[PDB]
Formats: sequence, structure tokens, C-alpha cells
Amino acid sequence: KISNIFEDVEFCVMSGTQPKPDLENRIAEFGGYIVQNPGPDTYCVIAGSENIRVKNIILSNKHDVVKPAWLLECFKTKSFVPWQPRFMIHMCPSTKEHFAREYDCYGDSYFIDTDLNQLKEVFSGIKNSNEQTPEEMASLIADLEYRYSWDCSPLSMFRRHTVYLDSYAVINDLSTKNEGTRLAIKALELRFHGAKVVSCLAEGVSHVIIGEDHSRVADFKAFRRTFKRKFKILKESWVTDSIDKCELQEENQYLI
Amino acid sequence: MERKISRIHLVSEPSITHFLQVSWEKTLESGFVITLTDGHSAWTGTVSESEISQEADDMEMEKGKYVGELRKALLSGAGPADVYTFNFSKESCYFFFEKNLKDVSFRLGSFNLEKVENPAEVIRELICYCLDTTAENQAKNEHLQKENERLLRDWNDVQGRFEKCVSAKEALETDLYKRFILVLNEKKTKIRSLHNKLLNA
Amino acid sequence: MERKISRIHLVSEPSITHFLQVSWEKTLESGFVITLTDGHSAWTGTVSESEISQEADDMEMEKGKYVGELRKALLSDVYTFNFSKESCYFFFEKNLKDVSFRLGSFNLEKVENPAEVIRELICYCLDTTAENQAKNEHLQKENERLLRDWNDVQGRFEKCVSAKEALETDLYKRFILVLNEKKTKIRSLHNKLLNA
Repeated sequence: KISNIFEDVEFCVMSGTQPKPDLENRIAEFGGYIVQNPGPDTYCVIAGSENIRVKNIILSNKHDVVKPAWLLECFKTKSFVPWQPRFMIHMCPSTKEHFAREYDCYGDSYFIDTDLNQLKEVFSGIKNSNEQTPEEMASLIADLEYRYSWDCSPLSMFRRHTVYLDSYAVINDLSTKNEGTRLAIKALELRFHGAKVVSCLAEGVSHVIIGEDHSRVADFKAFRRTFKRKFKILKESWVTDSIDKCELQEENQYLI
Repeated sequence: MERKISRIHLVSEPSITHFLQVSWEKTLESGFVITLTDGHSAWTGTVSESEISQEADDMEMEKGKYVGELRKALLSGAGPADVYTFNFSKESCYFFFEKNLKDVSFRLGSFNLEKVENPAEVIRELICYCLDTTAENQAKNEHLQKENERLLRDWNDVQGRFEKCVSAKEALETDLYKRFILVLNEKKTKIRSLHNKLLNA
Repeated sequence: MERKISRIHLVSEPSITHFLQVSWEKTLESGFVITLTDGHSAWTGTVSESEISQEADDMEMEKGKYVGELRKALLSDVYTFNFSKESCYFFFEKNLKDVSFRLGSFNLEKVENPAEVIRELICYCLDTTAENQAKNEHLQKENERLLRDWNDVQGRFEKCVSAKEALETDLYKRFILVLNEKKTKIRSLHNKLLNA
């Protein structure tokens, strides 16, 4: 019937059911053979979804398991499309090693420059993981900008600042929060340009930001005599003037 | 216990302003008291729940409707349309007021006023209440105008910041990509060179 | 034309309420008209630009805390008013802690309509009061509308900041995996070099 790129090529389809028998049927109208469990001549298994045979087929390493989107480019190109990482769910040892010569385990070449396209595609198979905390992401990010001189970028203008905004009628008392305030909007601006904003004044905050109420200024300067790391107190208009000229004004203008 | 001072003109007195003060508890329909004055004298009187009902009955007019008309006549509740007319004899002390529609005049109700004994004094009380009234509404205005300013400056300010932030965020992904590609392809320069030297090794 | 209205007492009649009303033209400094009433009778007085600043000269002083002492003392426990209907002399003096001294004193000259004067003054209140009520209503509905909008932009800016935070993290997370793979590769080859 419609082609035989697949003729004399044996396939196991384990998942499915994008549906397990649709694909076996389609394979079958490209000249190709189906087989209920894998064997010494089955070419690859096709893998729509995680599963019992599948999960298991991977745990042995005889076969090499490929996404359904591969067959669908073959069906669409009427051609026998060479395998590309983006296709592989799992690689059998021999094939793994053939592809570890040219490619990363995510699919980036060692030897050929990437691209917008090509890297989007790489990026595109991963979902993470959590293996990462906001505090953690921050430093990693921060050190990479430092490494690469991205640390003056606007959107990163404040990574290195850890800021307490005077948003609580009682310092550090979460239930005294003043809401719907020009200062609520300053927390958003600071965060949007990389700042770490903190609802607790404690050792390690580098900056505290006042607006128009100076009622707690003296508490702050009193707190700060007890700190080791001696935060600055700054006017709200610091943050605006920094963002408006797309780089840090700095601070001694804006003291206190 | 609401009151309501309203300035009028008598048909008898075209140019001279006159003041009507009504007073009640909170309906008008429950009855009300009703001083007139011109600066210089002062007349009073009382109307009652049922006198009102009778008056309406006389006019063959639905009661809400009628009280409608009373509030608008007596409380400065008048629409653009509405023309109301006020008539008083010092001499007979009779007060009546009417509405004027298709060039007819329609009497809306009447009063028996009783000229008042202490004139310069109720005037005093009256015009203390106005000072208090004007001062309250003044101060509330000063406050509302300041909030209006606050609010208008702060809305203008988030609107701009916000939109500048939506642009920057929408250009971010590609931007990161581009920084990532230059870094990875420099890495790959270094891979190639080491690999070739290993070939020649 | 400015103006200002003000309830007072006299020591001459301790137990009741009077009204002083001070009017002027574009400043208190041009000079001014001043009026007093019991609710019944009409008292007036014109003290203008030439003997206004001759006050602070025959006293040698800052017009400053004369002018400003008057306006405190006039335009509204411790000023003190005394007037007599026969002479028309009206004086006030600043009452201090255990001293006392003299501040001001129009030789008024009253007028003939005690009604025309009470008319302008009740009106003033009502006109000024009704004017504010209208504006206060509009301002109040304007301000609810400005707050609604403000609150909406706030919630949309909150989501845009979370989205920007999440977009970077996700994208750095997938970068550091790929970058790492270039450095490990660079390490083998470097080592494997040193060895061949």
C-alpha cells in the first residue's frame, strides 16, 4: 500500500495505546513488520508513554527505544529519516556510543556550532527538577553573569543586592504588612531586575528601602548597630533612577 | 434627624433671597417642621404624616410619587426640567408652593406659618449649622482632592513601569538564548582544537 | 476677591454667639472690609492699602507677625474681642501666660441692612457647601475607579514578574546542563591529550 521505506524492517510498538494499533498499522502500510515483543532483529521499539513492558525493556539494554515522532516524519517525508537524538527515548550500548562521539547526552554537538533553532530543540526535552531552590538558582545565575560579564544587564542590575523593603508597620512582623503601596510596587521592580527581596531584616541584607514614612528609620539604624554586615538605607527613588537609566545610580546620593 | 436648608425666591419678592429650612426624622413622609426667614424675620410651622396623605389624595396622585415631588420641591431635589414656585404672605402667613408644567401652575401643598418670637436667634442656630456644614464639606474636599492626586500619580506610574516590564520580559527568552549560544559555541571552538591536536597526536 | 467667615464672642456679652466676617481683594495686603453681626444687626469697616503698612511703621515692625498675628487672631484660647455698639470701637488683644497686650482695634462704622448682610453669608455657606458636595461626589467615584485600575495593574505586574523569574530559572537550568557537557568533554580531551 502506501510506501516501503520500511520493507524488511521489524518494529516493536510498546506504547501508545497516538494509538498503539494506529502506528502499527501505519508502519505496516510503509512495508514494515510488527512483532509483539523485541528480539535479535527488531530494529527499535516505539514508545508513546511510560509503561510495564517499556520500563522494563529499558532496564535490559538490548534495545533502543525511539519516539513516535520519528515514524511520523518518516510517514510525512516518505523517507527513512536518520535518527537524531531528539528521537531517542533510550539507547542500547552500541548506539549510545556511536552518538556520544558527536553529541552530548541532551543532543548538543561537541563539534558543530548550535543555533537558535537547534538549541531550542535541545532545550525542549528536559523537565526539571527541583534539585533547585530559589536561593540556589540565584547564585548559580549570579556567578554565570559574573563569569560572562552579564552582570550589568538591566534585568540583572540588582542580583547582588538582598533587599528589605519597609513594607511592615512592625519590622519583620509579617502580619503588619502595609498592602497596595508604592512600596509594594518597588518590590516588584526590584525583583523584576534581579534583586533578592526579603520579608525579614536579618544579617546579610545589603540594603533596606524606605519610602515616605520615615517612622521606622531609627529602629533600622538601631537594628543595624547589632549587625555584622551593615546595610545601607536608601531612598525608593534609587531603584527608579537605576531602572530609568538602565544601570545602577549609586547609593550615596540616596542615603537614609 | 435630617435637616436641609435650601435657598428660595418668593413670587412676591423677585430679587430678595429667602431660606427654607426643613427638618425631620428620616422620612419626610412622617411629617416635618419648616422655618422660613429673610435675614431680618423668621416664620415656622409643622406638617404631619397624614396631612401629607390627604394632600396627595386631593391630587389623586400615588403616594410615593407625591413624596417624590415634596422632596424635590422642599429639599432642592429639582431636575433640569423641574420649575417650582414659592408663595408667601407675611400678612396672612400662608405658604404655598407649586410646580409649573405645560404653562399651568400646579399647587403642590400649603403651610400655616406662625411668625416667630426669637428671630435673630434661630438665624444664629441656622447659620452655625451652615458654618459646620461648609467646614465639613470643605475639609472632605481637601482630602478627596489629595487622594485623587495620589491616585492619579500612582496609577500613571505603575502603568508605565508595567508596560516597560512586559516588553523587556517578552524579549528575554531570545536574549538568554543568544548569550547561551555564544558561550556554548566558544566551548565548541576549544573542543575542536583539542580534538584535532589529538588527531595529529 | 477672597473672604473668610468666623464665629466669635465678646467679653461685653460672654453668653452668646456673633459672627465676624473678613473680606479682601487678592491679598490681605491691599487692605480689606470687616463685618460683625449678632444675627440681627449690621456692623462694617474699611481698613486699606496705605495705612495697612503704616501700622507696621508706627509700630516699626515686621508686618510679618502683625499681619500674621491678625490673620491668626481674625481669620480664627486666646484672642479676645470687645466691641461697643454706641462708639463702634472694636478691639482685640493677644492674651498671654501672665502678661497681656494690645493687638488691634477698628473704629468701625455700621450699616443699614442687617438682612442684606445675613443674606450674603448664609448664601456663601450654602453655595460653598453645595459646590463641594458635587465635586466630592465626582472625586469619590473617580478615586474608586483609579484604585480599581491600580489594583488590576498591580496583579498583572505580579504575574509578569513571577513569569520572568520562572522563565530565567527554567532556561538557566537547561543551559548549565548543556554547558557542563562541553566542559566535561573539554576535560577528557585535555587529559587524553596530555597522555598521548
